[PDB]
Amino acid sequence: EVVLVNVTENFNWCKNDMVEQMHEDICSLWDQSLKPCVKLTPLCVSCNTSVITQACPKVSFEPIPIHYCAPAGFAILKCNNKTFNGTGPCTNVSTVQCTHGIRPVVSSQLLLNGSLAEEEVVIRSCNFTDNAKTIIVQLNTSVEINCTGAGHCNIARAKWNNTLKQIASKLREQFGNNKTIIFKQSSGGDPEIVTHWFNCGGEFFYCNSTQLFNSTWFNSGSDTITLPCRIKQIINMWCKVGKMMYAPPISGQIRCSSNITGLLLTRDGGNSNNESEIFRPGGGDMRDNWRSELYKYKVVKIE
Amino acid sequence: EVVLVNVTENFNWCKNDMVEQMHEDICSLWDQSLKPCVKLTPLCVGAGSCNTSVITQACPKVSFEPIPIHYCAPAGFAILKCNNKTFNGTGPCTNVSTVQCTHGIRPVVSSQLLLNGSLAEEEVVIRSCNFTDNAKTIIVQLNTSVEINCTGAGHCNIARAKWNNTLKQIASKLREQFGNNKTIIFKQSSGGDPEIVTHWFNCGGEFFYCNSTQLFNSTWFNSGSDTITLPCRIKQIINMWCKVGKMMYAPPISGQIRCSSNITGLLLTRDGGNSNNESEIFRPGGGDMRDNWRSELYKYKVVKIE
Amino acid sequence: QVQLVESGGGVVQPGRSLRLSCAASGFTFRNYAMHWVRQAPGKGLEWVALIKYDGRNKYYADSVKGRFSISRDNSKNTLYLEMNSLRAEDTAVYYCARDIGLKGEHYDILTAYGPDYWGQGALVTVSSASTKGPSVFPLAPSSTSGGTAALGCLVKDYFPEPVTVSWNSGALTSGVHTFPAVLQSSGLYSLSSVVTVPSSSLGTQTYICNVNHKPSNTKVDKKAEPKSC
Amino acid sequence: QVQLVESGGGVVQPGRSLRLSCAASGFTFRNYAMHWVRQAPGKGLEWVALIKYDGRNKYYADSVKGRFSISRDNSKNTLYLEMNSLRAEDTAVYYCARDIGLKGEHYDILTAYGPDYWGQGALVTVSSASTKGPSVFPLAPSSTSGGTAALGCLVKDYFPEPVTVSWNSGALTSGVHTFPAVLQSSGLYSLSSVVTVPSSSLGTQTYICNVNHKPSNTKVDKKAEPKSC
Amino acid sequence: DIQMTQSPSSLSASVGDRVTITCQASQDIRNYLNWYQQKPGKAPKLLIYDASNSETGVPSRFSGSGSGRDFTFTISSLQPEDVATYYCQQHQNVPLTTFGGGTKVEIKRTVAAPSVFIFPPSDEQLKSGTASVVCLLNNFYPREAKVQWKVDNALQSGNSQESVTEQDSKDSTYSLSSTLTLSKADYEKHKVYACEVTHQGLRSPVTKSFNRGE
Amino acid sequence: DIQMTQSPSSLSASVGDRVTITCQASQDIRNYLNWYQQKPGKAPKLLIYDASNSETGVPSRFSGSGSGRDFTFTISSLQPEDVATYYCQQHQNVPLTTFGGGTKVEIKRTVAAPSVFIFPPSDEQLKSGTASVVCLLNNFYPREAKVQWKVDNALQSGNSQESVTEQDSKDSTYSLSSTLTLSKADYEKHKVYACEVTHQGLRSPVTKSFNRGE
Ligand SMILES: *[C@@H]1O[C@H](CO)[C@@H](O)[C@H](O)[C@H]1NC(C)=O
Ligand SMILES: *[C@@H]1O[C@H](CO)[C@@H](O)[C@H](O)[C@H]1NC(C)=O
Ligand SMILES: *[C@@H]1O[C@H](CO)[C@@H](O)[C@H](O)[C@H]1NC(C)=O
Ligand SMILES: *[C@@H]1O[C@H](CO)[C@@H](O)[C@H](O)[C@H]1NC(C)=O
Ligand SMILES: *[C@@H]1O[C@H](CO)[C@@H](O)[C@H](O)[C@H]1NC(C)=O
Ligand SMILES: *[C@@H]1O[C@H](CO)[C@@H](O)[C@H](O)[C@H]1NC(C)=O
Ligand SMILES: *[C@@H]1O[C@H](CO)[C@@H](O)[C@H](O)[C@H]1NC(C)=O
Ligand SMILES: *[C@@H]1O[C@H](CO)[C@@H](O)[C@H](O)[C@H]1NC(C)=O
Ligand SMILES: *[C@@H]1O[C@H](CO)[C@@H](O)[C@H](O)[C@H]1NC(C)=O
Ligand SMILES: *[C@@H]1O[C@H](CO)[C@@H](O)[C@H](O)[C@H]1NC(C)=O
Ligand SMILES: *[C@@H]1O[C@H](CO)[C@@H](O)[C@H](O)[C@H]1NC(C)=O
Ligand SMILES: *[C@@H]1O[C@H](CO)[C@@H](O)[C@H](O)[C@H]1NC(C)=O
Ligand SMILES: *[C@@H]1O[C@H](CO)[C@@H](O)[C@H](O)[C@H]1NC(C)=O
Ligand SMILES: *[C@@H]1O[C@H](CO)[C@@H](O)[C@H](O)[C@H]1NC(C)=O
Ligand SMILES: *[C@@H]1O[C@H](CO)[C@@H](O)[C@H](O)[C@H]1NC(C)=O
Ligand SMILES: *[C@@H]1O[C@H](CO)[C@@H](O)[C@H](O)[C@H]1NC(C)=O
Ligand SMILES: *[C@@H]1O[C@H](CO)[C@@H](O)[C@H](O)[C@H]1NC(C)=O
Ligand SMILES: *[C@@H]1O[C@H](CO)[C@@H](O)[C@H](O)[C@H]1NC(C)=O
Ligand SMILES: *[C@@H]1O[C@H](CO)[C@@H](O)[C@H](O)[C@H]1NC(C)=O
Ligand SMILES: *[C@@H]1O[C@H](CO)[C@@H](O)[C@H](O)[C@H]1NC(C)=O
Ligand SMILES: *[C@@H]1O[C@H](CO)[C@@H](O)[C@H](O)[C@H]1NC(C)=O
Ligand SMILES: *[C@@H]1O[C@H](CO)[C@@H](O)[C@H](O)[C@H]1NC(C)=O
Ligand SMILES: *[C@@H]1O[C@H](CO)[C@@H](O)[C@H](O)[C@H]1NC(C)=O
Ligand SMILES: *[C@@H]1O[C@H](CO)[C@@H](O)[C@H](O)[C@H]1NC(C)=O
Ligand SMILES: *[C@@H]1O[C@H](CO)[C@@H](O)[C@H](O)[C@H]1NC(C)=O
Ligand SMILES: *[C@@H]1O[C@H](CO)[C@@H](O)[C@H](O)[C@H]1NC(C)=O
Ligand SMILES: *[C@@H]1O[C@H](CO)[C@@H](O)[C@H](O)[C@H]1NC(C)=O
Ligand SMILES: *[C@@H]1O[C@H](CO)[C@@H](O)[C@H](O)[C@H]1NC(C)=O
Repeated sequence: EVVLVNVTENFNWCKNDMVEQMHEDICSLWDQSLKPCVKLTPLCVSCNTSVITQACPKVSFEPIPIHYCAPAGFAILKCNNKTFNGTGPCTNVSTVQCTHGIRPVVSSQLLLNGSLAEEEVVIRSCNFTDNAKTIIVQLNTSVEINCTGAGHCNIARAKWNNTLKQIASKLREQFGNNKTIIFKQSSGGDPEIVTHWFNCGGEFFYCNSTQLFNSTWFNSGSDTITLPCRIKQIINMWCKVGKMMYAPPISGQIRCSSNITGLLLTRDGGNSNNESEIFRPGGGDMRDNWRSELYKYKVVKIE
Repeated sequence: EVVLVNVTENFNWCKNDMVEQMHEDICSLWDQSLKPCVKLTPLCVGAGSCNTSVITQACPKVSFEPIPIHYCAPAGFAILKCNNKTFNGTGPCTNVSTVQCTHGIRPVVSSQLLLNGSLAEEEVVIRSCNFTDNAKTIIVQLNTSVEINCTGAGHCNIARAKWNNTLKQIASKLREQFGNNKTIIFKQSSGGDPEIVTHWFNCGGEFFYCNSTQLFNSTWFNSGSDTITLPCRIKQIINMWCKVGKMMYAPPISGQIRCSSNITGLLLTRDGGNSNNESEIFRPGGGDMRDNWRSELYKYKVVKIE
Repeated sequence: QVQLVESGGGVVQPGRSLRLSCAASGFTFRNYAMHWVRQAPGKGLEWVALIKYDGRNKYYADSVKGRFSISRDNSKNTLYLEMNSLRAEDTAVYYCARDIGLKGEHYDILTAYGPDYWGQGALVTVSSASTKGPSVFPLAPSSTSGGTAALGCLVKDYFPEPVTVSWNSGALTSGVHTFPAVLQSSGLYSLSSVVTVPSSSLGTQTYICNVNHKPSNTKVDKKAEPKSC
Repeated sequence: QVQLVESGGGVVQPGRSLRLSCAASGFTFRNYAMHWVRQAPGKGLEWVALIKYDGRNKYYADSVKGRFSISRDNSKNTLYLEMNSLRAEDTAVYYCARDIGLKGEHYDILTAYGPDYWGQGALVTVSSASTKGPSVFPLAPSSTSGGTAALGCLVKDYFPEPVTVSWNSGALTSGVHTFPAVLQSSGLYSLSSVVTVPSSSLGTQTYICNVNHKPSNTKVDKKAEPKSC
Repeated sequence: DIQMTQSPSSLSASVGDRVTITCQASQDIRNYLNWYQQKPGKAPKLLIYDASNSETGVPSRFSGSGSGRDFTFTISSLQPEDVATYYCQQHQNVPLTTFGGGTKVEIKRTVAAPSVFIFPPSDEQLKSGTASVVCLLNNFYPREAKVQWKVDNALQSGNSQESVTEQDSKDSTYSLSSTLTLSKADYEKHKVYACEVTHQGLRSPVTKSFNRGE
Repeated sequence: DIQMTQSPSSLSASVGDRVTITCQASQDIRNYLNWYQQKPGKAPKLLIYDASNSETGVPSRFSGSGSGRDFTFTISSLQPEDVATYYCQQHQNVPLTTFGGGTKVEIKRTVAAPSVFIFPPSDEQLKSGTASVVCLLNNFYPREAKVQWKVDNALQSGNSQESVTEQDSKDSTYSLSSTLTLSKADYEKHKVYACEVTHQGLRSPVTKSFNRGE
């Protein structure tokens, strides 16, 4: 809205109350969406005519964007530095009344329907030296992932392999330029944090993401990876504001399958400091999710 | 010789080069000695008629006696002598003499007991280069000598009464240095080479090793025979004979020199650590001859004659 | 080094409340569901409570619904279980266990998958009695006395359980027989502990009775030795 | 606390000289005669030199007369032994010992009465070779695996002797088997060290290989852990 | 809320044999069933998870099978230390449940004689006021054993408590302990304290006596 | 300069037995003779001084006797940890002398089987270039034991070194170690590495194998 000139402010995303608020409040919300097309097919008996008909009736439910708006008498400071790291002073700053359009999506391991990084791949951590702190990866190119209710998700293996390389490299760039980067399945735990767990409005997918995190990098099958899924409903995870409970759309109703724009890795510490580093799919902590999108905002008083 | 008036000097016997010199050089040296006596007996003839008397000379036995050695101040120097009858070695003496030569010292190698030495003038004196260092040897100097009779047969005799009393005096002067209400304990040597575990001493050429366990076996202020007899072993030690240059000096032969002398001092060593509560423990020490020499040279210091 | 250490055992009088803890280590605690299981002295295993990883969803047995409270601080890697209105029937050993993850079992999605690692237990006794220290007495050998001889200790008059006995600081195991405690008429416990050794070494060896009644900070050490002067 | 600590061990090439020391403590040093005794690796005990208390009289074996020098500073409670023209046959362990005093059970005045306390020894190797650090490798367990399992370390390629190995900082002794070093064809030594533990604790316990080649200021610590991911 | 049944409640079986325990659920639970093994005193252990899966580290001889409402834990070759209580658990639902008390397996071995000992009251204890006389029956089988007390040949009653270990893991032999508690006043009285034991593999009652001297 | 003789040079003896060692001096040395005991690795210890005197702390079972040229060290009842080498020393003269090598006493016990283990080369070592495969024979008796190496069933020679501990002080059992050293080049080649051991109390050769597929 109004770009501050020459002015620099201090950001600290790991101490940002937007994240906490946005996380306590905020539900998903779906609206009906019509995506009409036309089919015009030839009519041959002498191919004189042609019958144009409209026919993409299917009504689907689509996620509604939520914006966090600065309260009365306050504003939001926005970093425009395309490769900002969260903490520190931004030399290029804007002032907006509202954050961008966030489509809340509960999930672990993979960040869905999110904001791609503008320049190159970005990795972030509240503290890289603390192996417990979750690492947030933000691709600059989204990887399409097709999930059917039948119980499986598809991912172009070529696209994934390449996405891994980019991640591995930006990690090799954070933990010693000549380190071997290893991706391994989750070390174990509750289903939500061991599988690629995510919502499709009401229904929850648990996906065997073991094939996504099973490779070694810089160590001198099919054309499409298919993930096994279980699909369970979770009413207790439904939106509950006061007395009202909000029942999300029914099934074939909402379109499962989205775009991967981020990951949630966790680093293996201890006796892992020498020949190589090991990263496993993490998350299960939704605050990390919200930070993935709110790193570049901070709320202040309008002086 | 010439007593300095009103002048005071600084003494430090634990840094006194006389001791070192006197110790490196200096041998014993014995000279023949005639100690003649005359006997006179009456000549009784009949009854009451003891008119005459017969004077006759006796006591032929020739013995060898130790020759006194004096340390004499070099050319252009002199010796300062403390006259303070109870001096402690270190410090300023307010009464001083100037002599050309030290007194007559009769060198006698020994441990535990100091023989043929100088008795203290007033009361019993104890000395140490540092009383707080249990390692530093304590030098006791009696004011009354205890006769000790040693025969070649292999034993030494000491009047127990005289010893017991000598112990008391020592114990008391120690009780006076380590807390006036401490129990003083005398115990045998803790162990070591024979020379430092026995009352070891020379009798010219021959060396006595004596079981002085009966002399140091008592507790004091904790509220047999008339003569103590010490067992002795007598060994020769040529390597301890005087060797000045090419010449070796063979000391007198045996019945030649008269073994047995006068105890005038002791060499005690204090047991430290844990024994710092109600009682203190002292054991016969020495074996370090420099301590012996200090026992006699505490009151001397060599200086330039200005 | 997957370890689960319970702490907060002891006594508590009928009606009062107690809170036990479980110091978990050697595995990302904030990723596993945790179980509380109790075992009446001498009886079977009874599942008490469960809590999912994030600490939200909790699940209780009907035998506790409304009296017990399971919780967790994924920041102190500790699991908690506070118990209110303790009856005489709650007197039991309390284990905490880690729920198996979601092993690649081909799997379906269940609430729990069952415990794998358990803690070493924590004894809780609901009694209106007071604690007491153990009096340790020797049992000495005798004079066939040309083969093997048996000795030991006698831990008598204490409360409550337990009293872990060892020998020579743990440097002697084979032959040891620590008996189950007996409940006397004085409401106080008592147990014995014996061992077998070669009587050809009843004069050149030392044996030590290492009692440890922790609930009363007691740690006695007694010596076993033959008599006759 | 009668202690005699030798120091100054190490290497020295044939022809050179070396001087060893013995920090004595816990007994009036200036009162006892001191002994030097050596022991060819694997062979018997050979008395080398003696020195009386005052430091005067010294006594040597015919196997050293004119090459070795015994001495002492009764002020630093230290005993010394300088050795010149070291041959390949002088390669041995060198002990210092305190001569028994003159106990009452003796009755004659001898030159020496024999050693009572010895030092823990100091290794001296007469070699024209150079020292080298040990490379430490693990020996991990396996998968009956329902009883007891054995693990350990491998200390390989070093020089000279010795390399004192311990476990868990000394908190594990029973079961340990540190083998004698083997002389390879590369003139470098190598030894192994194993231990037996319950395979019912190969997942809840930590073991540490504490190597210490002091002659080269090496102090490695390696972890023993089962494989399969 | 699912009811679990195990069979048998208890069973004796010689070492080397094959022990079979059956689990039977009130309703279909697919293959969601775990088998646990609790030795005496120690804490439970996971042996089989989800019907037929061996934990890692778990000995090679333990197996599981079944699905639906019928399951089966099985030791191929019993070993001396396999003596414990075995529970089966279902997780098709909360609350989790088992057969309360599970199945206690115990070893049958060759009748072994009870090495009997007797320890008189410690001096340190004659002071406190109460005198406790002990009696040991070491490493014996079977568990059945009559212990009796005698003072100057006078059988005692009521004032005696006994305590017996659970079956040994190495040699499968029980060990018993009987204590006679009397005040220091009833102790000085009598001179000859005795202990008469009767065990199957003991052709005739053994005894162990003494007195307040030597 | 006095020559000392000891007998025997070495001797095996069961625990509990009485061991007698004789010392014999070339010339009369009165009673000036000390007995020393050197365990494996550790530093010598004084047991008896001046023929027949027990040091303080020295166990009650060690004694000495004799005078002149004939002496006798004696353990009344051998114990497991008494296994060491024993020297006698004379101090009637300098230089001091003993019987070089003294008397090595070793325990005879019940034949025990060698629990055999096998450890493949550590990954950390496949890097350095040289692969060392180990083989353990733990707590066994007697010391005699043939160890063999096999790769894909191909007996090796020359490239093997072994090292065996001295007799244990607790259970009187030796432990052996055999290492097979080959370069990383000769390692990748073969798949099945084996270790065949033969011990008296081992009715038939035991083996332990594996492969580079863990
Ligand atoms: C911002 O920085 C530029 C370049 O350094 C400077 O010339 C300018 O004065 C600053 N801002 C404004 C508003 O001019
Ligand atoms: C962007 O971010 C980087 C790294 O955090 C920072 O060093 C730099 O100053 C920023 N650049 C801009 C364009 O503000
Ligand atoms: C962000 O940038 C600042 C400097 O602009 C730097 O100090 C800080 O380390 C960076 N943070 C991260 C997480 O890299
Ligand atoms: C601020 O952001 C703009 C794009 O929004 C871009 O030109 C640059 O990163 C920044 N400009 C300044 C003031 O440097
Ligand atoms: C995305 O970022 C990576 C650096 O991580 C870069 O190599 C790649 O070219 C970028 N792709 C696009 C299209 O921006
Ligand atoms: C991050 O964590 C490490 C280890 O816990 C700590 O030493 C470091 O100070 C932390 N870094 C910051 C910036 O707080
Ligand atoms: C998913 O479906 C889309 C059509 O919308 C297709 O273009 C894409 O290739 C599929 N994604 C993958 C990776 O299979
Ligand atoms: C990417 O994946 C392919 C398989 O589809 C693999 O063969 C190749 O090594 C990978 N290439 C990269 C990015 O290194
Ligand atoms: C995991 O990765 C390995 C090595 O890249 C490969 O051989 C295998 O196909 C994968 N296996 C699993 C469990 O997905
Ligand atoms: C070091 O970096 C290179 C990439 O330049 C990588 O291929 C190599 O494997 C690394 N070194 C090793 C062997 O770990
Ligand atoms: C992601 O976005 C697409 C298109 O906006 C939507 O159809 C889909 O439902 C979203 N996926 C999830 C998991 O919300
Ligand atoms: C992924 O993003 C692109 C561009 O927004 C869109 O065309 C595609 O349908 C998305 N995939 C899904 C499943 O939302
Ligand atoms: C691995 O560990 C060492 C310390 O042992 C460390 O200094 C370094 O980062 C690594 N070593 C190498 C070869 O880089
Ligand atoms: C020396 O000292 C004494 C006593 O202090 C003093 O009276 C006197 O005047 C001084 N000098 C002389 C020799 O008179
Ligand atoms: C001699 O010295 C002592 C101290 O040891 C001192 O007290 C005394 O006063 C001195 N004698 C005289 C008469 O000055
Ligand atoms: C010894 O006596 C002197 C007097 O000559 C006195 O000044 C000093 O305090 C005493 N010194 C010691 C250490 O006893
Ligand atoms: C000096 O010594 C003499 C005794 O020899 C005597 O006059 C008195 O002790 C001292 N004189 C002084 C200065 O009082
Ligand atoms: C010697 O001095 C002491 C005081 O230590 C005293 O008791 C004793 O009577 C004195 N003897 C003579 C005769 O001076
Ligand atoms: C005296 O002894 C104490 C105790 O050892 C020591 O600390 C002090 O330095 C000594 N004083 C002198 C001057 O030597
Ligand atoms: C020492 O000799 C004298 C005679 O000179 C004698 O009177 C004394 O009794 C002897 N020693 C003792 C005290 O027995
Ligand atoms: C002196 O010695 C006698 C024994 O000869 C002893 O009984 C007495 O107590 C001692 N008396 C003194 C001087 O305290
Ligand atoms: C010390 O004296 C006592 C009598 O008081 C005597 O029995 C004993 O023999 C003496 N002690 C020693 C070590 O000889
Ligand atoms: C003084 O001496 C007595 C012995 O008569 C001793 O027992 C006591 O401890 C001492 N008194 C004190 C404590 O000063
Ligand atoms: C001590 O002095 C006397 C008399 O001068 C002498 O006869 C005797 O030989 C001396 N004793 C010793 C041991 O030197
Ligand atoms: C011992 O002392 C006195 C001098 O006080 C002397 O007359 C006597 O002859 C001496 N005896 C010996 C053995 O020197
Ligand atoms: C110091 O006094 C205590 C108390 O009487 C005593 O037990 C201890 O033995 C004494 N210290 C020494 C070293 O004798
Ligand atoms: C998921 O399935 C793969 C094979 O598709 C299997 O290797 C892996 O064990 C499973 N992972 C999990 C965590 O269920
Ligand atoms: C000397 O004799 C005493 C008394 O018989 C005895 O206690 C001691 O052993 C002997 N002393 C020494 C150090 O030989």
